[PDB]
Amino acid sequence: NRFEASLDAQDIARISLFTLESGVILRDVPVAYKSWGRMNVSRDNCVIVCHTLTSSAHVTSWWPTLFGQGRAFDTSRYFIICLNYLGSPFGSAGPCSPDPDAERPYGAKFPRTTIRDDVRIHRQVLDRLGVRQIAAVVGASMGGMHTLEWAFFGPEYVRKIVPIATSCRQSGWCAAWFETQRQCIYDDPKYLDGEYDVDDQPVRGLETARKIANLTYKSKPAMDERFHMAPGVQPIEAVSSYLRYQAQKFAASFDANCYIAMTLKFDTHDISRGRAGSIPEALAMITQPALIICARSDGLYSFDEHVEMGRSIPNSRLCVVDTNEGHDFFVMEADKVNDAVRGFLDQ
Amino acid sequence: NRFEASLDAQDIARISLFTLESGVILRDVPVAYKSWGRMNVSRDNCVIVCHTLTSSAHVTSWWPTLFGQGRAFDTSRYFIICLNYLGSPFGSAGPCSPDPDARPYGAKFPRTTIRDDVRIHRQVLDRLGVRQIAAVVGASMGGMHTLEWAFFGPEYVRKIVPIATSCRQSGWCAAWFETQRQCIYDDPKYLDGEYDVDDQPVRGLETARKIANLTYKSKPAMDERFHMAPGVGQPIEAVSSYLRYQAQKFAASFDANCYIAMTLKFDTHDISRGRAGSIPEALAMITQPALIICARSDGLYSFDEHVEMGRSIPNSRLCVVDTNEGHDFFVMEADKVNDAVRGFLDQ
Ligand SMILES: CC(C)(COP(=O)(O)OP(=O)(O)OC[C@H]1O[C@@H](n2cnc3c(N)ncnc32)[C@H](O)[C@@H]1OP(=O)(O)O)[C@@H](O)C(=O)NCCC(=O)NCCS
Ligand SMILES: CC(C)(COP(=O)(O)OP(=O)(O)OC[C@H]1O[C@@H](n2cnc3c(N)ncnc32)[C@H](O)[C@@H]1OP(=O)(O)O)[C@@H](O)C(=O)NCCC(=O)NCCS
Repeated sequence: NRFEASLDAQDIARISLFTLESGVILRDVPVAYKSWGRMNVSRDNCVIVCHTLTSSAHVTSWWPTLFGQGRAFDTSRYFIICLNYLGSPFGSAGPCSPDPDAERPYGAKFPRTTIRDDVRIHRQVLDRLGVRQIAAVVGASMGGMHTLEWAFFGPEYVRKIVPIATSCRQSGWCAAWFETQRQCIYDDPKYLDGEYDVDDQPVRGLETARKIANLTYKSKPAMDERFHMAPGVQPIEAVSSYLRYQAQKFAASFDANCYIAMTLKFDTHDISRGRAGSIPEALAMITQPALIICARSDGLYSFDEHVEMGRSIPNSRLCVVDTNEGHDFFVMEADKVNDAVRGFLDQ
Repeated sequence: NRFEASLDAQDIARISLFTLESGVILRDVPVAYKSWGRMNVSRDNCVIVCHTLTSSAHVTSWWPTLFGQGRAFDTSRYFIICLNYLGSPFGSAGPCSPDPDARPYGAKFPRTTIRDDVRIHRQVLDRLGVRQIAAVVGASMGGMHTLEWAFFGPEYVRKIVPIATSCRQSGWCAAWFETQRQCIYDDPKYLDGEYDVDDQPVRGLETARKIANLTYKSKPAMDERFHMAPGVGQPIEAVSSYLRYQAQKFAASFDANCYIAMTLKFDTHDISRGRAGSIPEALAMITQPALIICARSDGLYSFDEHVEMGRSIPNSRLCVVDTNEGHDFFVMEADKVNDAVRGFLDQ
């Protein structure tokens, strides 16, 4: 696994048997994680960070300014931990990890997993480490979906949540964007039904999926600032090169089967399913204090759906970041996100 | 030319020599057009309709309800005309048309601008005896032509109705359309534009259209079309089929080289170039009454940029259509577009 090899040092917990909510049983299941700081003696100063679609558990690599003394992820006050999702190439069980029933990696045969599956197996790891109580869960985008699912363990185990730039269930809009991206992979002749050699990826498929995803992550004003025409009496011609560079970078560093496995998780996200008759009714069962962070310019997760979260979670506050960055704001405006999270954790 | 062969009957004007603003000279140039109604004695009841990227000059095929007695394009009051852009497969000179110096132009059709189209179109109108234009109306790409028509001045062009469009290329649209072109460039059937016309880069065209289609919608419109079941096509699973159907339909009925040639026109659009030091200054030179029609939910051409048009064009009125449809609204809300256009022409 060249993806996992590329990472800084991390830990692996092995779960000998895990039942997915489908009923499919995974065996000898690795769960990768990275932690910072130290548990207090009550073992109740744990902060869980949930990562994004294509990142590893090493949150420091894209959120470096949220770590350290006086920052949100203050390793002098908290045990901070991030666990790699199932389906990911970065250490946890997925397409790139060894298949116990032949060992050969799972490849295209890695079972479907849900947001709820990840939350369940991640909690088993926290129980192994001796975590007694979680001070906060914080996650953006896909990680905000896990965050909302963590909340349902209840306020005695999970004290606070910070869902950022996210949704309560799959929407037709995001389903269509992500399926379009998968079809790019499916249509690449190198894909070979998922049977490709790991070093001969469907690179055109991955590249095109990235170009699309990148634009859905930005906004019109953000792209207009980056590329514009000269006054009538950074240039538009540069767009081509920018797109090719962004795409190639992603295609060299991610696995196609994993990209399929992980985006498919989006389609089964729904905090209400089996629990409540509607989204507002499921939200009402979230009893912890919540800080909901969003931007009006996010083109995938709307301002309105964050307002709906705020209306139905009884003890919630909505933080609207003033920015034109689009969905990518939680990384671009990391200082503002840091201050918001730190101020909420301090309360 | 199988694309041109598929159309209802239309007229062709032949321009023996045309100088593109690049300085490249086109020879023996067909310009296709379709008209409805009859000129009055003064030859001053001309209404120009400017078409969209992948349509022909036959406006009735996608705007059928704007035509007829008491409608916007009232063929009892006006001579309505639409001319096919250069670069299109539908009759005007383009990649599919005969190369007078050879075989069709193919990949070697010279670059053309919005301004080139307007120029050669006015030459045709002069041949037809049009003395004055009562209004020009166009949406999206056609709105760009519409703004360029206005520069002939208020004596030749009496009114303009730009819809869902821009004053110049933006980094946002340039990135979306360049991404779509790369899909075609990266299809192995593309062969640098030297493909056989009946062996198109179909995968590239399909993927280009899936992407375009979604940029033409909005989150609310897709979320109405496709959604999950309540907690305890229209299901999310039907998205796949929907995307494949849309894409294939387009790939069967358009030419890859022409897609390239036409989208590239977007990049050189700028009503201020050679004319003014800024967009607001160029807009201030538009002295005709203007009706600007837009939807807030348009993901490609922003509400704000239409508000800018309304602020700088001295005699303008902004019409905001109440709709959740996205860029596609001008076709989906045709009745509201009709009524706005007719009301303005009645003034
Ligand atoms: C990290 C990230 C936030 C950077 O955002 P950004 O600063 O706005 O980046 P830009 O869009 O402006 O592009 C800059 C990159 O392209 C490059 N670039 C710019 N113009 C270029 C050109 N003309 N030719 C080639 N490269 C160019 C720059 O070198 C830069 O690359 P680098 O960061 O590797 O050095 C974003 O690129 C990313 O990696 N992912 C965002 C999505 C995400 O993190 N979430 C995952 C799922 S939500
Ligand atoms: C004509 C148009 C406006 C229709 O918009 P719409 O009503 O929103 O269409 P939808 O997105 O809801 O989809 C409807 C079509 O998809 C099909 N469809 C829907 N669900 C499907 C599924 N699950 N499987 C297969 N097909 C499906 C429907 O049968 C219908 O087909 P038909 O139009 O051939 O009868 C649009 O598709 C279009 O081509 N215009 C875009 C604007 C444009 O091209 N202008 C140029 C630049 S703006």
